[PDB]
Amino acid sequence: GSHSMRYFYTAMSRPGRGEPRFIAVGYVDDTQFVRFDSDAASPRTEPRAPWIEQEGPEYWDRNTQIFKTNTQTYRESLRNLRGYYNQSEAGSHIIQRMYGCDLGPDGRLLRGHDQSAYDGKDYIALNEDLSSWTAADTAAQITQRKWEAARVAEQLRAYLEGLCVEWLRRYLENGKETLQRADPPKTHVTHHPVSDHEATLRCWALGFYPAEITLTWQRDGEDQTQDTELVETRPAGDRTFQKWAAVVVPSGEEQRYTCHVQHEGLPKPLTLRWEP
Amino acid sequence: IQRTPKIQVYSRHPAENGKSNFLNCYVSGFHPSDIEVDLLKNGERIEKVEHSDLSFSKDWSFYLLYYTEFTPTEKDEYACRVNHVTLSQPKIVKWDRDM
Amino acid sequence: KPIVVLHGY
Repeated sequence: GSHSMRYFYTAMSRPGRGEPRFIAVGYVDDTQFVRFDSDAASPRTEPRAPWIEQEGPEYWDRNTQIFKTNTQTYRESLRNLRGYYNQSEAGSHIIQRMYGCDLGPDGRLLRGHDQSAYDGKDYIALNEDLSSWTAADTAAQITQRKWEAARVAEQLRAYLEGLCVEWLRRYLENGKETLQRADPPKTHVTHHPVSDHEATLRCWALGFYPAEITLTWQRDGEDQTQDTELVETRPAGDRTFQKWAAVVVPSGEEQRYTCHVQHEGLPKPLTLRWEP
Repeated sequence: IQRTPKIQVYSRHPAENGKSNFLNCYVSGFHPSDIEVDLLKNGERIEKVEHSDLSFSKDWSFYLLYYTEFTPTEKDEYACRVNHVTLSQPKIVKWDRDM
Repeated sequence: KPIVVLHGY
């Protein structure tokens, strides 16, 4: 879709080293905008993008109340989950939750999300209908019963269709100069001999936003997907992202190879070759 | 049940000797979230290294960016030292200008 | 803005 908002909650037990830590972060697309950490000297919701700073005292107080209350709720939930799996009080465990809304280019709700994991494994998820649950196992069935009694799915549907979208659209307007500006990649191809008969061609994309990008190598106009090494897209630290794709080619055959780049910020997709 | 970190070490801007820049170590794809990351200059831990707020990917694995301002030179070697529960001993990944 | 605190697990 065109735009999304997500909150990501992590709660981590640590027997013998205090009560479980709770962290929350909020993103619009690939831009983080708020954080909360229960381990902080003074735990409070803090801004992480300039466009959120304009929100009033009440916004920040409300966020901080919510996250302080979640810190306590999540400690109880970790105790409960330990019991659901007959686990000892000695091990460290993690609950993760992600939720939010996706908008299409017209700004309408494409779909809503609410997903949880326990120790990195899917545990319970709200189905795409925003009405029913998918529980991974007999432990998650207990959570499901609780959430049905508490009308959690109804509460989420109302948020995801309503406040989530409203606030997302507000943030997109307030941060429009960054959130709605796609920065195209700066691109180039480098060449590195590996032997007398082969060299690495590496196609670079730098300084792009958002992170979504396609980098492919073709030989004779044909995608070389199995032979291409593609590093994970990585943050530059200034909001932008970096990526490269590499192929090892026979020396003298370099011109049979083309790197193809697609990104939202480009007028048109690029076709690049090594230029000695 | 546990996932070992992927590690990339790189600069924010193209490296030019004598020009200030930022040194980055991106750790990703790990679980659980506890992780130790230091940036080294000639084998020695740099102070005032900062990091991003803990978040996670669609597959539930965690990611963090560690970073510090630096000025690359011809001679100075930079690296990133990572420790995680999945690792027997700390993993040290050297900065390579072309990676 | 986050949703209000929901029931525990």
